[PDB]
Amino acid sequence: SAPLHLGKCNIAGWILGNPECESLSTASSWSYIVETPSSDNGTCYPGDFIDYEELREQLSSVSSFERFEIFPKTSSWPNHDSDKGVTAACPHAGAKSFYKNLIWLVKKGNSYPKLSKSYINDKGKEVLVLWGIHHPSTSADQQSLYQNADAYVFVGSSRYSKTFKPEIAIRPKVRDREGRMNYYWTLVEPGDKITFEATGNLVVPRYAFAMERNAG
Amino acid sequence: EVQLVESGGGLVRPGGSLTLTCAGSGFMFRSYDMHWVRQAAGKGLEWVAGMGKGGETFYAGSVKGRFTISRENARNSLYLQMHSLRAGDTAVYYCARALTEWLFQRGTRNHYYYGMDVWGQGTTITVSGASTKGPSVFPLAPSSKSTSGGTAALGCLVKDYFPEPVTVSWNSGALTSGVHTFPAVLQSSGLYSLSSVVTVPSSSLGTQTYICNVNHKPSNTKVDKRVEPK
Amino acid sequence: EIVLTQSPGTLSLSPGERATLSCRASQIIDNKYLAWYQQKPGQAPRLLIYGASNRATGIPDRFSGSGSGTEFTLIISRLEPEDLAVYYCQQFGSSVYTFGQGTRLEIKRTVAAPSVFIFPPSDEQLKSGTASVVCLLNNFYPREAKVQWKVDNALQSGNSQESVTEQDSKDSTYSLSSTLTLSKADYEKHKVYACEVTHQGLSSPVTKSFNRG
Ligand SMILES: *[C@@H]1O[C@H](CO[C@@H]2O[C@@H](C)[C@@H](O)[C@@H](O)[C@@H]2O)[C@@H](O[C@@H]2O[C@H](CO)[C@@H](O[C@@H]3O[C@H](CO)[C@@H](O)[C@H](O)[C@@H]3O)[C@H](O)[C@H]2NC(C)=O)[C@H](O[C@@H]2O[C@@H](C)[C@@H](O)[C@@H](O)[C@@H]2O)[C@H]1NC(C)=O
Repeated sequence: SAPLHLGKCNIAGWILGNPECESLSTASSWSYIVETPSSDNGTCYPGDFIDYEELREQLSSVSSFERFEIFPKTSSWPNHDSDKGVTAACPHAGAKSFYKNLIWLVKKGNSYPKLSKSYINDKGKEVLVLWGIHHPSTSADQQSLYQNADAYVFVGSSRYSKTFKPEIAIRPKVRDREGRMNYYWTLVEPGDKITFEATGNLVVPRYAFAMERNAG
Repeated sequence: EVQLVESGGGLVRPGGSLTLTCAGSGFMFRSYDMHWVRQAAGKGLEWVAGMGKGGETFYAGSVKGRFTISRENARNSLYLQMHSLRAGDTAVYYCARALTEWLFQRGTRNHYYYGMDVWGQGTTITVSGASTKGPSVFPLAPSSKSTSGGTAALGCLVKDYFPEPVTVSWNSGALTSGVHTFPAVLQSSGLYSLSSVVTVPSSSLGTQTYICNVNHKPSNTKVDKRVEPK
Repeated sequence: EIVLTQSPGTLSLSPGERATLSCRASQIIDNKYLAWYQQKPGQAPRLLIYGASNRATGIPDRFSGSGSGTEFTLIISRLEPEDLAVYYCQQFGSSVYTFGQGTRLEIKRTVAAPSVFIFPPSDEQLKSGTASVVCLLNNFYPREAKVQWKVDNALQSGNSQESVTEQDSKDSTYSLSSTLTLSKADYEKHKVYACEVTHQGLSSPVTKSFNRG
């Protein structure tokens, strides 16, 4: 129950796995979080972080905390390319990179088949799950990345149900990017199933977090 | 091509209704906020109504309760339904698209607005109890006299018409240099009248043919008139 | 509830000079919600500046936005005749958009005399019971011009209307059309018809005239 010290990062950078940030992967509980709220190592690929302030309060004090690989990188995606999702927006160690806890999936060859992946919570604890939705800047990039022009993403659980459509548009350059990526989180209750369907534009979880919370 | 086209404008009684449509093309419609902005003849721009991507609506205080904005992204279409129309609603109504955005930056969610970006040509709404009637088109035939300086003027008088506007072109758009179409005037009879004119080298009068093409949509009127020297 | 007062109301300047346009907010406004627009004559508005100081795409370097708080300025460094337009500032506040009243940017030019033309009524109009006599003044500067109708050397008033084109974005001139409406009887009751034109580029008034009717 020592504090969780994020260093130069803020909660968004840590929890997403911004390569600038320590994983702190052995931290299994904390009394409070010591943070740099104004850090630029929250989100490196520009976009909205939905309900961020709620997530800060959720994570403020935990009595049990376990990162686990909900969707293992090397085997969960046999029909999609999980090895190209790096970007100049997220540079690390002199090279293009991306978040530790998410995988930006693109097409395998020239076909992006219908993805459908499920996780059933057997942890006996609320499971924190984060994912991203990517919005290209042009119709050209939409096909280069995902082939399917009319892609969609669906995320569903006992508490959450939403279909995403890619919003293609040229936006002012942020971190030299004209597209965007929006970041989402939700808790999956003990025993519930969360389903990811997508024909494009989906930034899949790699790591999730089983958590119990410190309240009194 | 990125484009916006308004349609549905016209003449309506005071206290009546009218629905405007804005069709977009060349761009993904659901990515943008959509807006209506009206401009009365000779006056400034007035924002009337706006809508987000997800469908929440915004309205100016001068139109709340009387105008309803809606969009159907599957038809790339913006709509503005209007009722309880007053005289002070007469204007050209524009359609415009815009980008708004939340960016997570420095640990907070920050909202941005990047301006109204693409604009339509505009469609005109006239609110009065008066009746529609198409114009009469009379020649303004060049002078037989003079021609020493080499510049002659000729034109068309578009007279007795309601409501505004008409458009005028010359030789089906093949004649544009030296063309002046004047702002209409409202004469005491309650009807408008304008004239389009063009100045040509006066040696052109003997070798060129000049025809003005007069459109008056509200009366569905197309009139082509040849202007010959007297 | 946000008001944008924009000044000067009209701006006359010569090509090559620098144009400074002001937009004042009734209340402090966040830079990211101020925009500027261009509406050339006969056209739809064009976005110029977004978030107070960033140029929209395709907008040349000479357009620059700046300011903060309640005072905001658009600047056009090297004016051109094509920059002739009305300029509007815009703000987002309280889920509502409001514009300023606009700034006429008027292009200053050398003095140019109008070429005058007069057109008698058409035979087509006369048979319907009405006469129209039109006096054209073409491509002149400055805009102030006087037109005087004379029916058999009798000064007319109350029976003539006129309208002026907006300033041409290329040669910076105006044109003026004045129409004299007369009944068919009144038209055929008189003979000499003339319009008297006085303009700065005219030392003496110029009269154009016809006789018939
Ligand atoms: C990780 O954070 C870096 C800075 O965060 C700062 O450092 C840490 C130690 C901590 O003190 C925080 O509190 C600090 O805020 C990021 O580098 C910064 O990136 C920003 C975003 O582009 C950049 O600001 C811009 O600079 C350009 C000119 O380069 C200008 O046009 C823009 O308007 C805007 O001002 C900073 O200059 C930059 N700072 C430094 C010291 O480099 C870093 O971002 C990554 O690196 C930079 C250089 C860009 O390539 C970014 O695109 C890129 O993402 C963060 N890295 C990640 C992976 O999140």
